[PDB]
Amino acid sequence: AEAMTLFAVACAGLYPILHLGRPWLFYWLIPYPNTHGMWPQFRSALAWDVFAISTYATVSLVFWLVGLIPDFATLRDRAKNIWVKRLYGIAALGWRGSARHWHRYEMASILLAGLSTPLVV
Amino acid sequence: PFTPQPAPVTGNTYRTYVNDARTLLNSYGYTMEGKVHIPIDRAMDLIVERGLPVR
Amino acid sequence: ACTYQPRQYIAPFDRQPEGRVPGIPQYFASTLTLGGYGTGVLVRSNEGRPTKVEGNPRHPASLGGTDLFAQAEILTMYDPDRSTTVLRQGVPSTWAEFTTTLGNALTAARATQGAGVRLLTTTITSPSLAAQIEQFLQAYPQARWYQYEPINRDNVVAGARLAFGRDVTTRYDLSAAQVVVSLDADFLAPGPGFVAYARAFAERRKVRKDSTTMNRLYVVEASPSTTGTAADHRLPLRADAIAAFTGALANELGVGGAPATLSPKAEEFLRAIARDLEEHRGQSVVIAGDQQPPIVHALAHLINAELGNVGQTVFYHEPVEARPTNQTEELVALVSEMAAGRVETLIMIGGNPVYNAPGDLRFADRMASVPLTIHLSQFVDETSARATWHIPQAHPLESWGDARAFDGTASIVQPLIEPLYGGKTANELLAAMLGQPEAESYDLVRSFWLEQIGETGWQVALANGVIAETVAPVIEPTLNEGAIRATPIPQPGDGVEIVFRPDPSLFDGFYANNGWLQELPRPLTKLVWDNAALMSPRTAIKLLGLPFNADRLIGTEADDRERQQYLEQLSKVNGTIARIEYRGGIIEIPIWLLPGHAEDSITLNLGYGRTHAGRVGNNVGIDVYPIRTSDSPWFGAGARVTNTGRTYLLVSTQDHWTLEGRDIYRVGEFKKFKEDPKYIAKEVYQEEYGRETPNYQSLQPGDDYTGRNAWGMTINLNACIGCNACVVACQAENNIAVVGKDQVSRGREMHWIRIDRYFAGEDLDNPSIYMMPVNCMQCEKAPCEVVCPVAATVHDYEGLNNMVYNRCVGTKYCSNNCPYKVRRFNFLQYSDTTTETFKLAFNPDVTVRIRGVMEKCTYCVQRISGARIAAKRAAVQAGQSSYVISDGAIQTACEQACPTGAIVFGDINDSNSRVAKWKAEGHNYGLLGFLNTVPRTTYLARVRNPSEELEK
Amino acid sequence: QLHVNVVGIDCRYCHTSVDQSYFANIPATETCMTCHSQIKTYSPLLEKVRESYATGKPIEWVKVYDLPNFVYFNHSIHVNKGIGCSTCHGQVNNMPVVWQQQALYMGWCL
Amino acid sequence: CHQDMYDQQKYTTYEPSSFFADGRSSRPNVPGTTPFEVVKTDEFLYTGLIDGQEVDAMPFPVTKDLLLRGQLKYNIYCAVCHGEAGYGASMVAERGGIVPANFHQQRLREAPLSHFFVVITNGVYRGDPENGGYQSMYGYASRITPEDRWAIAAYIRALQLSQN
Ligand code: HEC
Ligand code: HEC
Ligand code: HEC
Ligand code: HEC
Ligand code: SF4
Ligand code: SF4
Ligand code: SF4
Ligand code: F3S
Repeated sequence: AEAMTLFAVACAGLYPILHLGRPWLFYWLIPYPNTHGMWPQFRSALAWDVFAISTYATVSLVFWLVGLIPDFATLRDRAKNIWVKRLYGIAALGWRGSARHWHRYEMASILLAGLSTPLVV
Repeated sequence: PFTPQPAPVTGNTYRTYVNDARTLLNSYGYTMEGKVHIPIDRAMDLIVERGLPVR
Repeated sequence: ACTYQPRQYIAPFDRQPEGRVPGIPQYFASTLTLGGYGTGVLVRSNEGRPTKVEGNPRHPASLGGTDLFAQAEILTMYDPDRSTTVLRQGVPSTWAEFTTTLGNALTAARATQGAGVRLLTTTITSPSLAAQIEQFLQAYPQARWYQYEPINRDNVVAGARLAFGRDVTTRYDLSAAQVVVSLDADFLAPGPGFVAYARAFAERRKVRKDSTTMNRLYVVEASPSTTGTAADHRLPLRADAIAAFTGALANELGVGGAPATLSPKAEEFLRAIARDLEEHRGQSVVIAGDQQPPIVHALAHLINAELGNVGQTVFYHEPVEARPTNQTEELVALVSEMAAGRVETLIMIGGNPVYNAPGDLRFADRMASVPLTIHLSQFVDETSARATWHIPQAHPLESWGDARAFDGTASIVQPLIEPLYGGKTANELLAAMLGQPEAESYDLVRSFWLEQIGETGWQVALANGVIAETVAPVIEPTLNEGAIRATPIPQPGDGVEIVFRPDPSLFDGFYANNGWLQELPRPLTKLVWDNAALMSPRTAIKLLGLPFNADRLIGTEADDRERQQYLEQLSKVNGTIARIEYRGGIIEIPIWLLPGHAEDSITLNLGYGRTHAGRVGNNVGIDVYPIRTSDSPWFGAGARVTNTGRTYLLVSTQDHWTLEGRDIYRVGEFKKFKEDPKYIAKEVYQEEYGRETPNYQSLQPGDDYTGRNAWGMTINLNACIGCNACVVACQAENNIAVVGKDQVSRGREMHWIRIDRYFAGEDLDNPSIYMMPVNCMQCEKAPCEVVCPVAATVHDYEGLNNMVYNRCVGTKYCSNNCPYKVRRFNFLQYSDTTTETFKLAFNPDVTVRIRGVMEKCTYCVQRISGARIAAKRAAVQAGQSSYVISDGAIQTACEQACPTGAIVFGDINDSNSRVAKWKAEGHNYGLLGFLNTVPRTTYLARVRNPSEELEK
Repeated sequence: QLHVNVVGIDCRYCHTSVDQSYFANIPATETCMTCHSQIKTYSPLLEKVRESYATGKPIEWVKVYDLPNFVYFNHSIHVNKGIGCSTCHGQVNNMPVVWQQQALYMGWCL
Repeated sequence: CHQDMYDQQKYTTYEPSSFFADGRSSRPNVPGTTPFEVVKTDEFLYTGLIDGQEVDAMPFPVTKDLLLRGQLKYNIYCAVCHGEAGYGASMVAERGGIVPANFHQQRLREAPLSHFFVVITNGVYRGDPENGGYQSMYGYASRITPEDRWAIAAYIRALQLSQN
C-alpha cells in the first residue's frame, strides 16, 4: 500500500508542472533566493499545495525506507551472491537487529505514524 | 572581472580653457583693445533693460 | 546559452529629424475615407511609423471618435499581402515602361477624341482628383467618367431629383430632434456622418437627476441592426413593405400618399408614429435608408417639409459628391459598351469591379473585350489579376491627398511615411494621363490647394485637421408635389425575399484580409471568420422543415425560463446549409438564427467569398454578389430555400443568447425615472431580499484610497449601440494577438473587452436586444489576486489591478476565480513573430505576450503611466511637489474610439471629475455585487422613453 | 574619456533626449561629422563614420546597458528628480571603453 | 536560461530592422509633413529672412529666462569647439586647426541677429561648385529648437556687450 502511495504521489506530482503552460518556471512557487526579491503569495491554495505535496512525498519516502531497513537486512543475509550483498548491506546500514535498537525503532515508527496521519489529512 | 582602472588622462585638458574663460566672464576688468569688461549674469540684465528690436 | 542576453545592437540616425524628440510619439492630422466621404483622424507616429488612429476633435463627423474601419486601417496598411510591384501581365515590370505604354496608347486616343478611353472610379469627393478628371475630360471630349461602388447612395440622389428636381445633400441635426423615425435607415452604423449622428443622439439620451427631456426613436427594419438596439419601439416589417409603410404614414398625417393594407401591429405603429409626430413639429425628423427605393426618400422629404422640420432638424446643402449620379446605371452602360466592343482602353481606380459588380452584368467576361485594362487596387485584387498593367496604390497613411466629409469640409490626407513598397496615388495617375509623368503627389495637391486658400492657409490646414474655407452652402430647394404624388409606390409580394446588407466588419469586402475585422464578433450575431444567411426562428422552422413549434417561444413572465430553455434547444439548428435560389443562382450558404428578423425574409451579408484576397480571409464565407442583381441591389422578390442537410460549422463567441433571470442588465422607464432615479435599484433587491437595500457585509478590510488617485470607469447603457469600435481600439492599442477560426471554435479568443447581446422579453421572436460592454471591472477586493501563487496579479496604489506577464507561470487559476471571465490565456503561441510588417504594427509601449501567460484589461496603463510621469515632471520642474493630474489628461483607447461617448474614465476621488459625477447618479450600479468585489467599472442602468399609446 | 575629460563635450551635446523622453538619444553620424569633417580627417579610425553620412547606412553600436523589454525605463523622470549618471552608469567621463558598472537587477531598482 | 519576453517582436526606438533598406526601424521625416496643431506660418520663427535679407531684429522680446536658456544652449552646443567666452579659444581648435570665429570682431558686431540665426541653422558656407569647397560651421538645425536658436543669438549679443 505504501509503495502505491509513493508511486501515486510521483505520478500526481507531474500535473502541477505539466499543466503550467510555462512549466520550467515551477520553482517560482518555491521561496528561493532570487535576483528580484519576489515571494510566493502564500495566501493562495497552490502555495499550500506545493508545501503539502513536498512534505507528503518526503515523509512517506523516509517512512517507507525506515520500514524497509529490517527487510534490507534480511535480504543481505540471504543474498548469497557477493555483489547482491553490499548493495542491500549499505541499504540496511548494517542493521544488526538487536535490543536498544528495536526500542528506538518502535518509538520512532509510532511518532512517524502519529505525525503522518494529520499530514495526509 | 574586477572593475577596470583606466590610465590617468594626459596633462593637456579643456579644464584650463573653461576656468580661464569663466573667470573672464566675471570680476570685470579691462580688455586689450577696448575699455572695460562686464561680468556675465550682469550684461544680461542690461540686455533686458535696453531691449532688442522686435518685429 | 550564456551571458543572459545576446548583444542587441543599436542603429541610430545619420541626420536627426528636425522636430522629433527620440522616444516621444507625435500626432498628425489626416483623413480616412469609408465610402468616398472623409473622416478626420488624429494618427500617432512613434518613430515615423503609424501605430494608432484616434478621433480629430476639430473635424466634423469625427468629434473625438472613430469607426471600426478607421481603427483597423492600421493593420490594413501593414498587410504583408499588399501589392509591391507593377505587373504588366502578372509579370513584374517598371513604372517607366507603363508610362511609355500609357502615352503611346493615349496618342492613339488623340487621333479620336478619347471615345475608346473609359474611366471607372468609386465615389469621388476629392477636389484635386475631380479637377484633374475634368481637365482630362476637356482634353478628351468623348471620354466618360463612370463611377461606381457596391455601397453607394443612388437611391438618395434619385429621391432628391424626384422631389426637388435637383441634387441636394440632406443633413440631420439630431441634437434638436425629440422624435426621430427611421424607415430602414441604419444611421447608427458606419456611414456618411455616422460619428456625428451617433454623438448627438447619445448626448440626447444621457439622462441625469436634473434631466427633464429624452428623445424617442422609431425604427422600421427588416433585419435588426445597431440602430434597432437603441430604439424604444422596433417594428420587424418586411423589406418590400417599407415603401407602402411610408405611403401609409404620409397618408395618415393628411399629406398626399396611398393607404396600404397592413398588419394590426403595423397599424398601431403607424398610429403612434403619427400621434407623436404632429405634436413635435420642428422637433422631429424622418430618415429614409439608402437601401429604400427613391420614392421613400421623396415622401420623407415631403413629410419633413410639412411638419416644419426643414431648417430646424433637416438641412439641405449643395452636393458634396462631386458628380452625383446613379452609379449602377452607369455600370450597366459601361458593361453594355464593353459587350458591344466599343471600348479600347479601360482605366479603373480601385473599387474591385470584378468582385463588386452584380452577377447579371458579367463584368469578368466583358472585361476581355477591352484590350487594355489598368487598375490601382492597393492589393493584387481579383480584377487586377485579370487585367494588364497593375499599378500598386499607396495606402492613405502613406500618401498625399484630400477628401470631403458629409456637409463638405475638404480635409487633407497627410502622409506619415514614404510608401513602403512604392505605389502611386490616383491624382498621380491622372497627371500621367495628362501628359505629366513623374509628378510628385505632394506638388499636385499643393498646386491645386494653393491659388485658392494661400500658402498660409495650406500651413493652417496641415496644422489642424480641417480647411475653414470649404463648407457646403445652405440652399433652399423647392418641393414638387405632382411628381412625388404620381408614383407607382411598389407593394410587397412574390414570396420569400432576400435582403442584401453590408457586413458589419467587412463592408464591401475590402477589409476581408484584415485580421482584426475578420475576427471581430459581428453585432447581434457574434459570428466570426464566416458568413451566414440570417433568418428569424419562425422563418427557419417554416422553410427548412425543422421539428420545432416556434410558438412555444411566446409566453408571459411565469414561463420565461422555460422559453429560454426552448430557445437554447432551437439554437441547435444553426449551421444547416440552405440552397437559396434567387434569380438563376444557387448560393448554398449555412443559416443562422437571428430572432429580431422579419418573417419570410433572409438577410445575406456582402463581402465574402474572395479568391485573390490575402492569407487572411482567402476563402472565407460564401459570395453573395453573383446572386445580386442590378434591377434590385438591396431587396429580393422570391426565393427557394431548399434545405440540404450537410451541416457546416459556424463559430460564435457567446453561444448563449439569454440571461437566465439574473441582475446583469437593468432597464427602466423615463417617466418613473424622473420622479426617482433610484427606482430600478430599489426593485430587484425587494424581489431578492424583501428590502430596498442589500446590506452586503464583508470580512476583508481592503485599502483606503482617500487622498490618492483612484482610477474608475463608467459605461452608459443608454449610449452603447454595439458598433464594436472599442474592441478594435483595444486590439490596436494593446498588441492583442489574432487567433485562427479553429482556436475561436475551441473558445480561445483573445479580447480584453466584449459586447454581449441578450435577446430578452416576451415572444423571443420579436425580442428587445441588450448590448453591454464588459472588460476588467478592477475589483478593489479582486478574487483573481488571492489565488495566483506567484503573486503575478496584485493591486495598485491607485486601485488598479496589476497583471504582470513575466511573472505568470500560467496556473489558469486566476481565470476560474474571476466572476466575469475577463481574462484570456495564451494557450499556444498566438503573437506573430515572422511577418515583419505585423512586427512594425505593434505598439512599443505594450509588451507582446508569449505562450503561457494571461491577459486582461489594464485601463490602458501605458497612458496612465505617461500622464503620471508627465504630472510629476511638471510638478518638480516648477518646484511645487504637487503631482496633480487633470481630468481629461488620460483617455483610454475604448473611451476615445466610442462615437457615442458611452465610456468615461477618470479619477474617482476627485469629486469634480466626470466619472465622480456619473457614479453619483441613482442608476449607477456594479455587476455581480453579491460577491463583495467592489468593482471600479460600473454601469448606468438603461432608461427607456416609450409612448403611452403603444405601451397601454 | 577623450571626448569628455579631454575635449570637454557635454553629455547633452550627444544624448540630447535624456531629460525629455524615456530614451537617451544615441548620437547620429551628423554630430560626429560636425567635428570630424575637419578634425583627424582621412584617418583609419574614423573610416566607418565617414562611410556613413555619405551612405544612409547606420553605425551598429552594441548596447552595454540592456533591459528585457518588459521593464520600461524612463530617463526623464529620474534626471528631473535629482538622480545623476554617476549613481547609475558610473564615471563614464573616464571610460575609454564603456562597461556596465553593475547588473540591472530588480532589487537594484527596488 | 529563460529568454521569454526579454527580446520581443515589437520594434523599439532604435532597434535595427531588416524590412527596410537602410536597416533602421526609425524613419526619417516626410518632406512637407508637419505635426498636429503646429503651424509654420511665422517666418521669423523658422527663418531669419523677411525678404531674402537680414533684419537685425528678433521675433519676440528678450526675457531674462530667455537669456538664461540661451546661455544654457550656448554652453552645451556652442561653447565647445568655438569658445566658452566667445573668443574662439577651445581645446578643439588646438587639435585639428579648426580656428573658429571670434564673436568680438567688428564684422560680427555689426552683423544682424538673423545672421546669427541662419548661421546656427545652415552653417558658414557650403562647398563652392568650382575649385572645391567645404563646410566649416556645419550648422545645427536638427539639434536645436528655433526658439532656443533665437535665445542663443540673444546670448551672443549679451556676450558681445559683456566684452565692451
Ligand atoms: C560622433 C559620436 C563622434 C565620433 C564617432 C568620434 N568623435 Fe571625436 N574628436 C574630437 C577631437 C578634438 C579629437 C582628438 C583630436 C586629435 O587627437 O588630434 C577627437 C578624436 C576622435 C577619435 C580618435 C582620432 C585619433 O585618435 O586620431 C575618434 C575615433 C573619434 N573622435 C570619434 C572632437 C569631437 C567633437 C567636438 C568637436 C565631437 C562632437 C566628436 N569629436 C564626435 C565624435
Ligand atoms: C557624460 C559623461 C556622458 C554620459 C554619462 C554618457 N555619455 Fe555617451 N555615447 C556616445 C556614443 C557614440 C555612444 C555609443 C558608443 C559606446 O557606447 O561606446 C555612447 C554611449 C553611452 C552609454 C552606453 C550606451 C549603452 O547602450 O549602454 C552611456 C551609459 C553613455 N553614453 C553615457 C557619445 C557621447 C559623446 C560624444 C558625441 C559624449 C560627449 C558623451 N557620449 C557623453 C556621455
Ligand atoms: C566646431 C564644430 C564649432 C561649433 C561647436 C560651433 N561653431 Fe561657430 N564656426 C565654426 C567655424 C570653424 C567657423 C568659421 C567658418 C569660416 O569659414 O571661417 C564658425 C563660424 C561661426 C560664426 C561666424 C559666421 C560668419 O558668417 O562669419 C558664428 C556667428 C558662429 N560660428 C556661431 C556659433 C554658434 C551660435 C554656435 C553654437 C550653435 C557655434 N558657432 C558652434 C565652428 C563651430
Ligand atoms: C538609474 C537611473 C538612470 C539615470 C539617472 C540615467 N541613466 Fe541612462 N540608463 C539607465 C538604464 C536602466 C538604461 C538601460 C535602458 C534600456 O536598456 O532600455 C540606461 C541606458 C542609457 C543609454 C543607452 C540609450 C538608452 O536610451 O537606453 C544612454 C546613452 C544613457 N543611459 C546615458 C545616460 C545619460 C546621458 C544620463 C543623464 C545623466 C543618464 N543615462 C541617466 C539608468 C539611468
Ligand atoms: S461602448 Fe463600444 S460598442 Fe458600445 S457604443 Fe461605445 S464603442 Fe460602440
Ligand atoms: S474583473 Fe476579473 S480580472 Fe478584473 S479585477 Fe475583477 S476578478 Fe480580477
Ligand atoms: S481601458 Fe484600455 S485595455 Fe481596458 S478595454 Fe478599454 S482600451 Fe482595452
Ligand atoms: S493564476 Fe497567476 S500565474 Fe498567471 S495564470 Fe493567473 S496570473
